[PDB]
Amino acid sequence: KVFERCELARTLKRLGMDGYRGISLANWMCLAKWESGYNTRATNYNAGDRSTDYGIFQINSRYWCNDGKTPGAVNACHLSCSALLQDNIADAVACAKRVVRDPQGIRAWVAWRNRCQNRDVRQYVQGCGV
Amino acid sequence: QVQLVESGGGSVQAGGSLRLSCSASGYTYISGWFRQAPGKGLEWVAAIRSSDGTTYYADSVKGRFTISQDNAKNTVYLQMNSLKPEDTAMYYCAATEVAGWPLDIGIYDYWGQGTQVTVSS
Repeated sequence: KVFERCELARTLKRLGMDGYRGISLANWMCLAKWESGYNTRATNYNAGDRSTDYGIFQINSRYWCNDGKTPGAVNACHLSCSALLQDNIADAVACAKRVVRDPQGIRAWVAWRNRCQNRDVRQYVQGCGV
Repeated sequence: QVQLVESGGGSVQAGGSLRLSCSASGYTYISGWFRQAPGKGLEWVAAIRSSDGTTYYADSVKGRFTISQDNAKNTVYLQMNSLKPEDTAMYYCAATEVAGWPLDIGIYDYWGQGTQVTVSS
């Protein structure tokens, strides 16, 4: 489904995203905002390495989830890419946490550097009371 | 972060039963139970994915122990039925935040204090 700004903020906080590995809820919101406009069904193909980004955090099926047709698939989240397109974002969140587990952090998503880094991300959570 | 508090350990006769509890102070994604004999290593026993309720068991305990979760109490349990002397060990519950293979100890970042389970012949 398509979350409302503050609704997602409350949900992410509920799922332990606030401060996870130093990443503030504000930063996670800004990420979801530009990656999928808060849409759990958002999917994007990559006519390069032939992979696909799934869910609110646009997690790629090449190294994180298994869609069943991507070269060099590792599926570190040990999840089916379809599980990252449900109204309940528990699985997508856990796989997102897996992604930032690595040294690159949230900078793994180029959109963060371009749309969130050194920006007033507080606004994404402002007025939500989180 | 997240604290895990265990309880329910005990000393029983062979064939006995116990119910271990692992209460969390915050959100947990995957929860699991591990056992350890004195001076030996940690061994995976069981796990459950809180999102879909999928459970996983070690061959040695399948059919005898049941892992469950009461979301309203944010607590995970290990119901140990038909205990055997070989089950004697200190049991630890653990939780993960990241997604991964429930059988991989590497993804568990939070651990309970442990509780002793002793089964006599």
